[PDB]
Amino acid sequence: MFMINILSLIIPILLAVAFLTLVERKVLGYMQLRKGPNVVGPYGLLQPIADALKLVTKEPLRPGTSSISMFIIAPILGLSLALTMWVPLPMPYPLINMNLGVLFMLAMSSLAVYSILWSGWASNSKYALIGALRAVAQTISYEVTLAIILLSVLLMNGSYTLSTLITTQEHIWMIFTSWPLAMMWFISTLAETPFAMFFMAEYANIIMMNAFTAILFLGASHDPHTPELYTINFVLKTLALTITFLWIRASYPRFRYDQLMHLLWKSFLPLTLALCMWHISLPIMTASIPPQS
Amino acid sequence: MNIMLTLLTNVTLASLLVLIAFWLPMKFFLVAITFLLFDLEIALLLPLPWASQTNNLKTMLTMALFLLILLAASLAYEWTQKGLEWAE
Amino acid sequence: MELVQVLRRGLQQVSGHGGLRGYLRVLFRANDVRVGTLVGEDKYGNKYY
Amino acid sequence: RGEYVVAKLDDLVNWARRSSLWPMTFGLACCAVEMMHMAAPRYDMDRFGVVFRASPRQSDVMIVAGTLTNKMAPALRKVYDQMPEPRYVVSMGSCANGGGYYHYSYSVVRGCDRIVPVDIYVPGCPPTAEALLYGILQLQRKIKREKRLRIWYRR
Amino acid sequence: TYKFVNMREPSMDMKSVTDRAAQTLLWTELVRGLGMTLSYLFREPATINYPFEKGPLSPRFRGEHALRRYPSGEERCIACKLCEAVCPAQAITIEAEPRADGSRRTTRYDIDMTKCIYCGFCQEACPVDAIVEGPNFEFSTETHEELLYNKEKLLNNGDKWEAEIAANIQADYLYR
Amino acid sequence: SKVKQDMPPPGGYGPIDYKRNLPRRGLSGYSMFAVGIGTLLFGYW
Ligand SMILES: CCCCCCCCCCCCCCCCCC(=O)OC[C@H](COP(=O)([O-])OCC[N+](C)(C)C)OC(=O)CCCCCCCCCCCCCCCCC
Ligand code: SF4
Ligand code: SF4
Ligand code: SF4
Repeated sequence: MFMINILSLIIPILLAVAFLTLVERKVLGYMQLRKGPNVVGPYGLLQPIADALKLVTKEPLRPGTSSISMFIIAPILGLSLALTMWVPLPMPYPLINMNLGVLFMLAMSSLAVYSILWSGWASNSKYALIGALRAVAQTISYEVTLAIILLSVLLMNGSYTLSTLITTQEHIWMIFTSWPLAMMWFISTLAETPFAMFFMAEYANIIMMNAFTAILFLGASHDPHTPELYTINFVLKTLALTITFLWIRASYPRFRYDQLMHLLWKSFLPLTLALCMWHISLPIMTASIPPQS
Repeated sequence: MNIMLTLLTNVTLASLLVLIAFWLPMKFFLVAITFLLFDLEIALLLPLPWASQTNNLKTMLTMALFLLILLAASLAYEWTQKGLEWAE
Repeated sequence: MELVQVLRRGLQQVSGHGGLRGYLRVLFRANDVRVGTLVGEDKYGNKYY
Repeated sequence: RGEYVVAKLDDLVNWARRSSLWPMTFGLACCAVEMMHMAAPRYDMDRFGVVFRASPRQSDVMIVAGTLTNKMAPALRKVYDQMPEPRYVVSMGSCANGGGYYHYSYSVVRGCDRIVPVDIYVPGCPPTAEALLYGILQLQRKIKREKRLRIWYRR
Repeated sequence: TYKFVNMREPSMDMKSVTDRAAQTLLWTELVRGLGMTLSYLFREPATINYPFEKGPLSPRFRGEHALRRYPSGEERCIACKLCEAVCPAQAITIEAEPRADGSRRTTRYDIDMTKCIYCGFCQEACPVDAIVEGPNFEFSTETHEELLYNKEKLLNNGDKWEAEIAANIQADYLYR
Repeated sequence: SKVKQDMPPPGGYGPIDYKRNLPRRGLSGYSMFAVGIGTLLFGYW
């Protein structure tokens, strides 16, 4: 029945990808004195169905100067990635308990840059070429802060096994030991994230990033007998983070590129190095090095 | 057996969705190199969580610190000599 | 206790639109559910609040 | 009966097409800033759900609002070409409808009709917010009464 | 009388620089931005339900035009042609004729609704209050020909919109 | 009848604020830093 478990994950995540959009528009709506989708079905419950089947009935126009092969495989990778990093999440018990789950999460999430890079190239337009160039450099700039934060975070965890994160936190949320890193981590997650697909690809990244941040910094207690306790806690924590993720979507003017690079390489990277230096010696400092096994 | 099975079904649903979708109806290169050089430095300091459980931990602390000091020096140099500042 | 009164005042709100069918009617026909005092009736069925 | 099925599939498809438009707005004149006043909280043109900008390719209805001069004449027609089907345009305001206050001017095409075909004619100078939102509702009902799948089966 | 908008200098005492360093290192003015919109989130919306209720208007509202008539039912227009002369977009085209009875009223009255600008000069120009703009604004169409009005359509609207026109002009003839 | 037009009340009107009412809220700069280490030191312990 293991295959059934995959569909018991991919589809609801796909629906979860579908259904937080109404949350977004109504949160973004009610924020600006507005109402959000509330006329199509009760409180816009059927609004996601109101757009999806319309989109699939819309003809997918293709640019004349577009390489079809790349134009159709770039979304293939984009969706394939966006629904793959959901598999090793230590949600109650992960589908895959890869001993190197954190590395697998990073390598495969850093692969998303290919989709946007190919989309700009395959589209073959002046707008698409720069937009791909801007998006990728913004993205490829920000794994170095991503990797260091996660690396330095995991010194006090014990290994890259994502299931071990629960044991590490247990007593207190792990933010209380690395809250300078949490703001370091959370901000970096904002910027790293056919056309019908591209909704799904980046969007699962939005929730999973917050799901990834949820387990990493704000853990829960996984009772061996009853697993529903971790389920509710995990969902509630990743909902609060995502609401915050859209809380800041309509609360700041968007970053400009020169500051976007300046913010990292001159005010985020050097501080990330110091915290990593702080969190590499502190387990040694207090003889609190964790067990890998 | 299990791993590629999960990968296979993941792309397959990605395949069926897109298939029905299109059948039913100097500065930029500069930092990109610096990121490359930085990223390779990242891989060097990745095995640290296991390295924290060695018996020669005294020589680990100096060595592991040495990378971060030296990696920061590359950033510090790159910053000072124009460079890392967004070129035009 | 204000949550009780607020949750309370949503219930005769349901009774205000007749029964359950009436409330489902107004919600699915207008997406507004708040009831108001009757003011008058035209010769069309255009009932007013 | 196949006729009943094609009717139900017709109803299912356009119910989305009458509830999920995306307006590519052409900000030209006082009718254009008046649109953004409709998207303001007082009227909430996003509650039905159509996004205020919607981008070129991510758009269904192109609201032609403002005076349409020959300066913009080829730019809009090339844009209308790039708008994917099903595409509709709602000529807003007297200037875009027939020319309005500049009908006899030397540098304006008399009416947006002469450039592109229009589904809904909302009048006003400028039309009041709901007076165009009603026009959007009129376009909404215009989508309800189409026989796309029905005509195909009939053929 | 002039007021500077940016001449404040930051004091270099330890307290102020601590405020500045605390401001940027751990963001506070940005968090204040979060707090403001959060209060906005827990506030009532100002979004009305159309067409279940619409924004308020005024008795002076100018909208869809409509000729009127006397209590006898006799038309008010006398083809004095004032409205055509003042019509700034020349949307008024009228032709008079010696009507058989002898009252000699207009034969043609075409309002080019897509040329009009709803300026309200037509109603104030008329000396007998014949042409007025009704408070209607939901009279859109799918055809250009529908917008081009004529005497028959204008008379029909006056027969249709009569309660509002009589009442609005009753609340306004002292004002103008 | 006497002249009646849109006129202000005889006391004119109530005062209307116009200056900047930006609120002075928040604890001291050292206070944020002091708790920040306080939670941290609790964290590693
Ligand atoms: C014993 C203690 C050991 C550890 C001590 C650690 C040092 C003491 C604490 C240092 C400060 C706190 C940690 C670092 C924070 C970032 C530092 C930094 O560069 O700041 C200035 C930076 C840059 O500010 P700047 O660009 O104006 O100025 C930087 C300095 N110059 C001018 C020289 C470049 O601030 C930002 O980047 C602003 C925010 C950008 C993102 C926009 C969204 C913000 C959303 C905020 C609300 C949500 C927060 C969620 C948090 C996580 C929740 C799970
Ligand atoms: S119809 Fe009137 S309001 Fe609209 S663009 Fe023309 S002049 Fe401006
Ligand atoms: S409101 Fe219209 S019909 Fe009347 S004078 Fe002005 S342009 Fe002419
Ligand atoms: S509508 Fe009034 S102003 Fe115009 S021709 Fe008739 S009487 Fe004269």
